[PDB]
Amino acid sequence: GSSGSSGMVFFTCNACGESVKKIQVEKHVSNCRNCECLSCIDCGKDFWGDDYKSHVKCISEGQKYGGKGYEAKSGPSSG
Ligand SMILES: [Zn+2]
Ligand SMILES: [Zn+2]
Repeated sequence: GSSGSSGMVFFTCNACGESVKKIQVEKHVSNCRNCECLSCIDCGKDFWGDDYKSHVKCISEGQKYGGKGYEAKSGPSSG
């Protein structure tokens, strides 16, 4: 990313499939009017609707521990 230095929260548009940053979201949405949910690759979390907003950092998240359980991921939208 053409920026002074690296170190920001990135996201993955589940609408088309592009690497959209936190601040980029605003811009992206402009073109992509199909962005419903977003995911953070930095740590790995799902943010439906306007949830990603709250997500400002990836610290204090016990994600590493766990994960295992079931391979299958795809499922009913209603989660
Ligand atoms: Zn998109
Ligand atoms: Zn994150």
